[PDB]
Amino acid sequence: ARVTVQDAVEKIGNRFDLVLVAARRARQMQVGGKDPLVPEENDKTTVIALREIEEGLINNQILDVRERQEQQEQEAAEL
Amino acid sequence: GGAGHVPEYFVGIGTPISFYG
Amino acid sequence: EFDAIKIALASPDMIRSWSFGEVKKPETINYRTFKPERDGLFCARIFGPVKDYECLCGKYKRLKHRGVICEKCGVEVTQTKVRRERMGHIELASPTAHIWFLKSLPSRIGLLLDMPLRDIERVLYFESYVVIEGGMTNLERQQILTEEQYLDALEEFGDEFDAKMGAEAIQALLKSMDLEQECEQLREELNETNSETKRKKLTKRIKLLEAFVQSGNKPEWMILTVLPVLPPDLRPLVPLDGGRFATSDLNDLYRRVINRNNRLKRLLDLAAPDIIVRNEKRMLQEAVDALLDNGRRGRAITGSNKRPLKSLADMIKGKQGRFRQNLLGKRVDYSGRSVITVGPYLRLHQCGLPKKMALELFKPFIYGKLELRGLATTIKAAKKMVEREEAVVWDILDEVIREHPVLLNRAPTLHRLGIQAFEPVLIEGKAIQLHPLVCAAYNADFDGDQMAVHVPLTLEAQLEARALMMSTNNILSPANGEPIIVPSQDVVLGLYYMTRDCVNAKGEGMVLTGPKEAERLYRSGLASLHARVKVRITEYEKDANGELVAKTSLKDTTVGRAILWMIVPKGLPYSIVNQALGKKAISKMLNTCYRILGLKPTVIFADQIMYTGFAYAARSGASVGIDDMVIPEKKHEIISEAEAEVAEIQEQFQSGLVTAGERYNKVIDIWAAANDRVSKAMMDNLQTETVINRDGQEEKQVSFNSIYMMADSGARGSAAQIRQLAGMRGLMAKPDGSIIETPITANFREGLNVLQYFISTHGARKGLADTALKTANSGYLTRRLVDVAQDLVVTEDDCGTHEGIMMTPVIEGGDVKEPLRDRVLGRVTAEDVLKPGTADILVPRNTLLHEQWCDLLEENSVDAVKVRSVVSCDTDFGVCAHCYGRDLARGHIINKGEAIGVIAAQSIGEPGTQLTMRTFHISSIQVKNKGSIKLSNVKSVVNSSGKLVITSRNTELKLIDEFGRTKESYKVPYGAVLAKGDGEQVAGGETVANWDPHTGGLPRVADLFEARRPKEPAILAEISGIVSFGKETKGKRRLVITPVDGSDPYEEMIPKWRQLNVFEGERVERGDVISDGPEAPHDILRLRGVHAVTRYIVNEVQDVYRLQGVKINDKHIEVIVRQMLRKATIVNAGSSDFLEGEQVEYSRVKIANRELEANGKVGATYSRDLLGITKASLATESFISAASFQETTRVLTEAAVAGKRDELRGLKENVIVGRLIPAGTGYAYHQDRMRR
Ligand SMILES: [Mg+2]
Ligand SMILES: [Zn+2]
Ligand SMILES: [Zn+2]
Repeated sequence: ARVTVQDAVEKIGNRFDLVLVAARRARQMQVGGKDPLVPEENDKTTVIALREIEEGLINNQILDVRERQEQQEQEAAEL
Repeated sequence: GGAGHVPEYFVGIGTPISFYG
Repeated sequence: EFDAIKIALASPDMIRSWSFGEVKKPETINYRTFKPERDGLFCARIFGPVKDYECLCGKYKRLKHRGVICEKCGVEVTQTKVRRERMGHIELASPTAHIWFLKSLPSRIGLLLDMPLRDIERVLYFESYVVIEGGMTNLERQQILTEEQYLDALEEFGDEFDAKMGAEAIQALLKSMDLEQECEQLREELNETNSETKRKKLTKRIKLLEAFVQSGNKPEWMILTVLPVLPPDLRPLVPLDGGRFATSDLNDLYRRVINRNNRLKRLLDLAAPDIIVRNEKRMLQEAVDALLDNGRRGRAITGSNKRPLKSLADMIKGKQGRFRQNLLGKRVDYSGRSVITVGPYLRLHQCGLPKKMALELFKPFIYGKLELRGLATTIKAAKKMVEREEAVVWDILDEVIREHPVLLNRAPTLHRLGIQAFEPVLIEGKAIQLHPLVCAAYNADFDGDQMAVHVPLTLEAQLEARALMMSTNNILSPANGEPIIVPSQDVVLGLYYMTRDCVNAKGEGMVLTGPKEAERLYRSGLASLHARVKVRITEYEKDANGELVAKTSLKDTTVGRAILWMIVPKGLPYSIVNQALGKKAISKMLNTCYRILGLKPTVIFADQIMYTGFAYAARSGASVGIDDMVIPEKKHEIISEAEAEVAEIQEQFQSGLVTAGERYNKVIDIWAAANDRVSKAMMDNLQTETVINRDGQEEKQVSFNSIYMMADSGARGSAAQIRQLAGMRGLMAKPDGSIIETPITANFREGLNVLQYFISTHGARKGLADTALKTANSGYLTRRLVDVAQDLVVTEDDCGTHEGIMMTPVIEGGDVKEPLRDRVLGRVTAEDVLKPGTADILVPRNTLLHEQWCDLLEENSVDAVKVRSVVSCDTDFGVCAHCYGRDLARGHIINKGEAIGVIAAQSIGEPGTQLTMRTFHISSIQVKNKGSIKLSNVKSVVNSSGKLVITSRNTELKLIDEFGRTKESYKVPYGAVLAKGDGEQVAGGETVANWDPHTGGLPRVADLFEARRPKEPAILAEISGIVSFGKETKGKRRLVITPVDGSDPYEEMIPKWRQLNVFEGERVERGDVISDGPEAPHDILRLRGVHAVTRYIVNEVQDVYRLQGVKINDKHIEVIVRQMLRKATIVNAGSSDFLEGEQVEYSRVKIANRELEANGKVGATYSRDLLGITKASLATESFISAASFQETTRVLTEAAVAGKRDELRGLKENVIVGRLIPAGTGYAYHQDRMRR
């Protein structure tokens, strides 16, 4: 488990928006639309999302760019 | 005396006041 | 979904719009077939079906028939749930007044028509008629006439003169008047004649009618023509066990209303005399008023039940109404509770959870996981599996519990640490295992206390629990930076017994390679735990770039400290473990560990600390015996000398020499002295009792006695308790409070007799009662404090205000009681920073003064620091992140969005428990340090002897040392002797000056916060200048002010029969003491200003709290004060539309007249107003919070007559409506919506 979230508060300032971005990521994960970016050591979506945040590879802007790319991918699905 | 859960009625005047267990 | 909520008066058309049918009978059910009788209080035609999708007759019975109206029973077929939504109405024969607008303290109907309440009530009772629309007659359109006047009145004019009696008359009065007409005239009236009464009735009535007309609600709607009824399922008649039925008393009240209205209609159709129909109109009014709000009338008795009946307002208001008991607080699913146990083996971030509780709790997740893994065919099969409790489901519970935190809470929730998140650890049994270090945060003893657990369901809740409410994330208290995870009793003892030195033990003075050798030595029994030794140890220091360096050395220590060094993380110095490790220092160890290495190590450090403390406290074998208590043999000698003195004073008092009271006081003094003597004797006998021999004859050390260790270590006890286990035990008082004439001469080590125990029983009862009732009073104070200031959040980071407050080391006229570093740390500067001679700018205007800058200011030593405060914030409807500061459990600055007012209220509330409802019983300046005399605000004159004597009352004395700081401040009275003056140097302890000198503990805070004035207040003059006296002796002898460059039209009327203090021929500043006694904070603000009154309040409450030794930062009281002054009264309207005496909140007039000031038009002047917490709580725009708190009836009536619309900003009302909080996570979301 994750004993301290201090590092996730370090990489994303405003230790609240960490909760919001990590909830968005854990919703992307639990609802099986996406998959983890870090190895899952039998952790639930919560700690997996937090570990993604700690390594500095997931925050608001990265997830938003991914969503804005999926929007245009579905627009290309118009065929 | 200390560890405030009941007060200390018995003291010289001026002491803050216990607040004794 | 939806936005802002509106409230207004109900048009009868609107009442019928909510209503689908009119109830015309008092019947409820058929009494054999419990089907509803149409059409009554319970009716299927008006309201709906009893059973889902079924007609009452059953002709259109099938479920496909959706929306069809039956024609044999007139029933619409839908779910029975709509039997809880749909409304009905009743058409009243005679008009009826709404008791809420009649009996509201500012009677809405009465104040509306400029009419007293007694006359309106006398009219409603048919005691006297009243005129309406007289045209051109002798009387005005409103007047009162008795029946013998109404007799020969109509004989004068049969027409053009309408005069009715009762509620119809009030309705005709409300309908006849159109308020534009009666407003245009009030304009001129309030313009011409001054007459304070005139402006008061003006402001109130004119504001009433203008805000009235703005909305659109008509006055006639204060009189009820149609009456809406509550849906039946909200006041059900559901059958109970044994054939008996249960119903709300609402049904009885509606029944009486229907019965009496129908009887009135029948009497109208029967041509009844006027006496009977008037009696019936009065009775119908009584019934309607009893329905709306029972209590302002005869308080209708129940049926066969002696208690009154619950009305609608009784359903709404009160601590048990739907506001306090349902909307603010509610029962929750997925929750449990149990007794708690210890579970020391736990790491900090977890708790022991019983198996059965976790099974019953996580049932839905268990079902979902079981059917997801295919172990269960369907959900029914999963429930069957868990009801069988098959062995496979325990591993599934392991899976669902691993990363799913739970929330733990204790019953007396005071601060936010009253709830904390832990990781579940499955435990056999039925008790919850709570980590011991958190008990201090919970105030949770193991004396039977029970705790509750809750399960965060949604992903957002789990992440909020792991990131915010986690036990590891919350170590520093919010009220003060002090840690809340401090070891409590057993671990403190263990570490104290470990780290300690005796004069001799096994292997004293030998040498070891390091701590591992110390462990090998101790565990094998060759070396003792405590022994003066030198050992090579490796300490670590981050140095010179942040790069970690390490140095080893040979340190003088003991074996215990060497062994303990293995636990200490890398960065700390060995000096921290070389002392005796009292609790006070065992806290500072963890504090420095967090400040240096961070949270991640500090957590495991605390875990290992608790582990080793429990382990070595067990190994120590500490105990307590009957012989562990010292009894000095000098005790009886002191007792004997004391009683010889008492027989001496009895000799002297018997032969009429010493007076009664003087002799009594002298006995009291000598008994107190004897108590102190016995205490010091036993303490010197016990403290260094240990006489021991080491390579020599004798030496003495700090004692190894068990109870003395328990006392000194801070683990359990203090000096007083040890004194009372051993020596004579003080002196108590009688119920009057008069102290006893014979103190107890026994200790619990000895055996008390009857008298001593009987006298101690008094104080025991007094103190226990104080606790039991003061706790409830303190909770009440906490509630008031949250309600006054909770809607405050971090709306925006900055506002740009340069205003701030000056900070200096606090001195009350003695020595410094709190350093400037405690008052300025963690706050943003408010100005440039210079040395006394403007050498250069050390710190800028916006650097957060964290530890580095605090130390840097300590080097320069300038002690007048202007710092930013919450009250001076320019932000509108919120607080800027810079003016608040940085304080939090975390060390960084406050985040953009955290709700700070609630935290402030909780921080003030937690020390409320430690306070006391009732108190226990109760020549010149002597400088302490060495410094220089500095006389400030003093007139001086050289007398005959040459000693400087003081001729001013406001004289202050400062001690300026060689650096330039001020550590000693005193107040010197008028007529003092100064062998020195301003400019010379004095020694330490040297007497600088001489002169002749000639009841509630906790509510001392509540009276202060409520802005309540003292019982006998002092007075403060209005403006600077010379003062004098004037006109003689009629209740008041006048005080004439005198200014310098102008005349004073001001002249105060001070009663001469109270002694004055102002000098009749001396100058006095605005706010100078014209007499004595405590002062009222509102006037303090009105004269001195804002910063003065907030400084007064924060300093006074800081004194009251500091006396009990509770650390609280000034920020919380700062924000409370900012919310207290929120209202202000306009003075000049200028180019604005404000009223000359209107009270509006500061921020609103601020932004409005500031935009008008940016415009060319002249602004409006105002005067800051001080409202008490229980009064400033009402000055809240969104009334829903005001009705959650303070009395709901009048709040709703006021906001309804105003047509007040509510956009539900702030928190409490969002909590009512049940959506996201605009403070925490939701703020982001809310920031997305409020901007949208
Ligand atoms: Mg307890
Ligand atoms: Zn039917
Ligand atoms: Zn500000």
